Amino acid sequence: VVIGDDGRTKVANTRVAPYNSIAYITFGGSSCTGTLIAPNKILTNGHCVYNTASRSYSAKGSVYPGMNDSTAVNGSANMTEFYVPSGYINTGASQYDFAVIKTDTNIGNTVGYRSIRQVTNLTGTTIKISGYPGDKMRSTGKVSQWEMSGSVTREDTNLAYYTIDTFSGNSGSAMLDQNQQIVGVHNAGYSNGTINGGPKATAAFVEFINYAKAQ
Repeated sequence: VVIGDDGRTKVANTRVAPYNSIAYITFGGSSCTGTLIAPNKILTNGHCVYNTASRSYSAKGSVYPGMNDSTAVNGSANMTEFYVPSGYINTGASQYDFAVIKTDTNIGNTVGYRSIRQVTNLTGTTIKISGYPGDKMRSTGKVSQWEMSGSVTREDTNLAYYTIDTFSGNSGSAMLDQNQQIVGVHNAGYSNGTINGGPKATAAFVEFINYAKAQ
């Protein structure tokens, strides 16, 4: 959600790290954000790939790393396989709202990919959220990457929260620390639309990612 004044700014150059590894990702009826985490693997939210209400996987679409001004500046790849934690399929809970997508080509060798840092707690850490919000697409008529930084202001055992602005389309945007390491993934608005949040990169998160990376 957008909280008070909108602090997001357009990414100036998506040909450099970490922006080149952050992708606009499309499905049959929706889009999200994803981040390359291996040569042929994208991290996003579970809810982008699987709908708990309809018990249906999304249709496979395409991945555009560092798209800006509706231009595939770093090329594109197709989605071929989804990996979703059993926890998400069985509960739909935020603490499991992450997923990995395999691509048909090794596009991450060209643009790069981000490392994941296992954390316990994040409160007080400065993070950056960069991705592909739908409200900016409507207002500019172009698909571009938008970023904002801020502090993690509160947390529980599984989730971290922040007032960094997000909108539909940002689902799956990585929480990036100052070393460009992934420490969690944005998933939703919380507390009746007054704060944003998502799952931290806890032990359970990392275990699943390591499994998905080997497939």
